[PDB]
Amino acid sequence: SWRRRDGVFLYFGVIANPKGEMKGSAITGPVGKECADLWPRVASNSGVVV
Amino acid sequence: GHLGFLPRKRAASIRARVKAFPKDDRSKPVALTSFLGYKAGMTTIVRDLDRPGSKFHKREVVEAVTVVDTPPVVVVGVVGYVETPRGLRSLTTVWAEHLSDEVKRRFYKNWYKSKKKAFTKYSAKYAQDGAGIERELARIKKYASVVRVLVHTQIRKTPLAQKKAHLAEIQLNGGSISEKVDWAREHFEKTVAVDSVFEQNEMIDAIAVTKGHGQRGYHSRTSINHKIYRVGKGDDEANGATSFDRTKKTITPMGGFVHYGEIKNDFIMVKGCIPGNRKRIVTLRKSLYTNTSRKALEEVSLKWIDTASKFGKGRFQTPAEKHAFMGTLKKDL
Amino acid sequence: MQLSWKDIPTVAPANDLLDIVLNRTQRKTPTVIRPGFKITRIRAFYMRKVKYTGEGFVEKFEDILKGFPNINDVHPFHRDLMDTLYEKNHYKISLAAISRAKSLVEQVARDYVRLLKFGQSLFQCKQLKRAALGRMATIVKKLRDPLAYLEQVRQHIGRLPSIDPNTRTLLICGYPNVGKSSFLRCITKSDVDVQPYAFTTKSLYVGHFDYKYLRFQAIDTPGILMNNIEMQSIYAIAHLRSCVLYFMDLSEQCGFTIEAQVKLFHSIKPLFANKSVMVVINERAQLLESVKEVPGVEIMTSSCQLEENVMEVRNKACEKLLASRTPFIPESVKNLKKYDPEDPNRRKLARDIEAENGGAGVFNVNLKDKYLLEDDEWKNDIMPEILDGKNVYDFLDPEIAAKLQALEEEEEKLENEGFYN
Amino acid sequence: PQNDYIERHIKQHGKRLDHEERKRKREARESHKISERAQKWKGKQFAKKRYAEKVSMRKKIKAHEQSK
RNA sequence: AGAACUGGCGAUGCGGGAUGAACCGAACGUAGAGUUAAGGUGCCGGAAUACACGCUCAUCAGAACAAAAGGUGUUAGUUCAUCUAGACAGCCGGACGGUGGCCAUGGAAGUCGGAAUCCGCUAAGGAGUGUGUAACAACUCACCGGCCGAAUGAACUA
RNA sequence: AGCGAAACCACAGCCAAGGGAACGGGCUUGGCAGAAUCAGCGG
RNA sequence: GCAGUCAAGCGGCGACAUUGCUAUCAUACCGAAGCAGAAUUCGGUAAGCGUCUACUGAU
RNA sequence: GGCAUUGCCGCGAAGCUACCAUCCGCUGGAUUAUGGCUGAACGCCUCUAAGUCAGAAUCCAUGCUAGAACGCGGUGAU
Repeated sequence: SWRRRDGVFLYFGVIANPKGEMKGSAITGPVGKECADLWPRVASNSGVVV
Repeated sequence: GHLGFLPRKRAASIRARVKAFPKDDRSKPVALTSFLGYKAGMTTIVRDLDRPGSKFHKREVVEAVTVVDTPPVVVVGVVGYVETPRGLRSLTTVWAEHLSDEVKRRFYKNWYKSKKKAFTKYSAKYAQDGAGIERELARIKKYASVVRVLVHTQIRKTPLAQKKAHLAEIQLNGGSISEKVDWAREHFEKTVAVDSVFEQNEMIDAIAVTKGHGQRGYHSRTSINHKIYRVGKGDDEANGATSFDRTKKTITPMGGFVHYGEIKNDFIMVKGCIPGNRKRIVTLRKSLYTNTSRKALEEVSLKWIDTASKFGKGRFQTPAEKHAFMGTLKKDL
Repeated sequence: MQLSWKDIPTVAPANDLLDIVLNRTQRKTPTVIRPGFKITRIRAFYMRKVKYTGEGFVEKFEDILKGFPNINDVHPFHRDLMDTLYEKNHYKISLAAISRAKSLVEQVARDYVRLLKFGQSLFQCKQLKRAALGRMATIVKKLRDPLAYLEQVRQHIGRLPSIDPNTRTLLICGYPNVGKSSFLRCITKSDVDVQPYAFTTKSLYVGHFDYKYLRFQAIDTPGILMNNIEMQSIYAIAHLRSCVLYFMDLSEQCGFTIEAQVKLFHSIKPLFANKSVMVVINERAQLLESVKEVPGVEIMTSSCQLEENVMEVRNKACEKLLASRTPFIPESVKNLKKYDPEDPNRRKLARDIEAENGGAGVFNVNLKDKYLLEDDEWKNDIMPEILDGKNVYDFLDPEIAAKLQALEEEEEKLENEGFYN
Repeated sequence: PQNDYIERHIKQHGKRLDHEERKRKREARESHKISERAQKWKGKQFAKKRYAEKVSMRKKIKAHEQSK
């Protein structure tokens, strides 16, 4: 797991173009803050945040 | 790795010697350059990040915080130093004629077998009408340009199973060294509050002997930016009650500290860990400089301190919370 | 590469390139050896030195060759344009000579390495290395003229305003100093003048402009009166997918009279008619009307100061090229005047206030008075948010005293009832 | 971008307010710089270059002296 | 590698080259008195920090090889010219006419290219040594006039 | 706790330079540093 | 290497140029490039960090 | 559950312990190359020969480590 600034731990290969857009329109899965926030483009293409 | 801490040889004394000190202050009055205490342990702190431009601005942040026991320091003497081509030299020293037993015991290793007939000829001479004693002060004032004040810890207030104290020479930076010596004499046998030496958000640094991994460790170490979070007082109840949560409690973990007595005196919270370990004396200094940056300029926003027991796991923070949630038991009504 | 070139590596003169390679091989390679060392070690030392020198020379030659574009295979329009800026045959010959020199250097290096693999004396290896280096320098030294020509071509081509032929482009043609010089400047940003000398525009200036939310650009012909400049201009007007326009003057500019201008204009008859020609003019009526024999053209008198005429002509050219429930709003928001940055009395944004006081992002965020709270007397909060192991947020409600009153008496009810028996 | 961009800038704004003076001073320092470098493997190259320049200048002067 | 000749070591002390087989003096009984050689004279080291000429500041001077060159580094000389008809430099001024000397170019009037450089006149001048011109123009480089007051300008040699 | 060898030993060790086949360890020029005394890098 | 206009000295040779194939990779105070800007290479500087003797713990 | 020189299922603080967890990790000068001033030498000129400003991640200062086990100083005891 990894430490979060909120004060609690959290735990549960794909590549994209230079803009971070994935080859899909209905991406789903454990899209944590490491991707939902780091990759805003992917976050819009991904439904299940965290 | 680093060859600056090699050879891996144990230090000479447990107490960490302070080498450097600030230079001088042309206008401000006499002030203490450093403070000393004992490491009570470590806990956790949570606050809100007011640091500007932070990715986690106004978001909760958790970091380990060390608790240092800092009983009111007491002054028992003053040492005068004169500049020489060989460096600073202590030409003269003086006492206050009322050395506490904690200090007199430090001058012995068999206090039980010792006759305890120390500080008698000088104390009796010091008991005279000043004339003889004032000569040393006048000589120091005439020539000395840097003055150090001898201080020791009030071990009696701490829960440590030790009666002997330790003597530490603390320098001053106020100008007009005559004012320095006058202030030192006026404070003989008197104590100095913790708040009067350091304040909240100060970017102080501390030096102490690290834990011996056994010859690894046990050496003197230093690290700057040991920011003090919040200074607490044993007499001021609700020290553990932060500004935000303000829960009526104390920083002492439930069931006391791990292999250490309960904290019931003045204490200071410092960001991050600190060298040494519990039951070890530590020293605090202002880093000899000013760390001009927005990290220092920010203010403390403490919200909660981890005060759960360290024996096994922990489900409660204070006894008042345990009885309500757990209710009665066999050993109760 | 595309039709624009600005990344070509600098062409190092033979002497400069030779010196650079010599420095590289001398510094990077080892330089200390003695006869008492292992013979195999000395053989490896010499072989490594020779191979490194040869590889450096070959890599430099390849990098120089690759940077230059292939004139023949770039584009017929650009090929013809470069055929007038530079001698195309000489360009190809120089490229072939450089390639042959690189191949010869590679062959020499390989042959020397093969021979050096079976050396019998240290001095023999030293002599072989000296001969190889001398041959490489001599071969490189002879490229002074082709290398200088390549450097000049690279310098000249590193700033040309080349554009794709397919892009909508406007071509302006006419005699030198006709007055069309100001045409390009008015239509597009350029630094040209109508100074009273013939060739005020020596190069083929290009400038972009927009109309009807569609990108456009114009090209000014340096001058047409064979002439090198005239041939270069023709070899770009003919091949470019643009509209060709002609300009004229009565007696002051361009020197030549109306009759001479008309005669020159009629000389471009074989190829100009296919690009929707238009004419702007800065017994004489008959000569001007002679342009009507073209399948289609428009002629209008104007002047260098007639900016509106220039704009109308540009719009006409662009048109010819192209041819070929009710909402709900908080009226209060829109009532306030729109932001006016130039107004000192405007509603200064937080950016300006922070820059004046907080500077850059180094400032800290604050919410004082931001909340829409009724009373300002208590615009400061220290929320408990935790009490007795319970969240205060689960108890903060308006006047909960009413609910607490109904529970107050339950203590007395339990006490007198006697649940403890 | 343009065929004479830097040329246009130079012709429109000239050079620095003291470019001519700076260039003249730098050229004046060349004599001192050459002598200083001659006394400070690079030495072999410097000596060879200086000797080649001297030989070329002397040959050019002598060949053209035949005109008088 | 083969090999003709003469000296030391071979079997050779001792003084000196701080350090040593290839060096210099000197070959030998134990001793007292004085003078030398190599080698030395600021100290370790026993002997003058002696006398006179100048040389050199090395960013590691000085106490068998790359040695052909560079220095607007320095200390002294040979040769060729100018030179009180006014040395060099420093300044002011002249620096011209046919001329835009012949050829194409959009243009080239001396300085983007090809080749002659005609020639009047003056104290003095190239159809031009460069900066510079789109094409002119202006400054100017060698060449000359005025102020200045004497020895100077160039190449080599130790 | 008590008994109790052997290998080896001209003598043996603080280093840098010179020392010719270079062996420097006992010659010269300089710099080091403690009677006594556990324990070893993977030398 | 072959022949040569090649020529300071100089007992018939001769360094000098030209005519035929066959101690940094980044970390830069600094300057150049036809460097509009980023980027770029070049001469620049630094090896700083990048890419039986001895004690490592001791009396 | 009387035994596994040391038991299995479910747990376990502490010793140990790592982003496998946490905090921290310097402020002033002299200079190399280089850009200038004054100023000659060589009546000119020039960055240098007299001095000087800016300027190296270089060097020294700041700080940290150990402290000559025969470097030193001050003090309570006879």
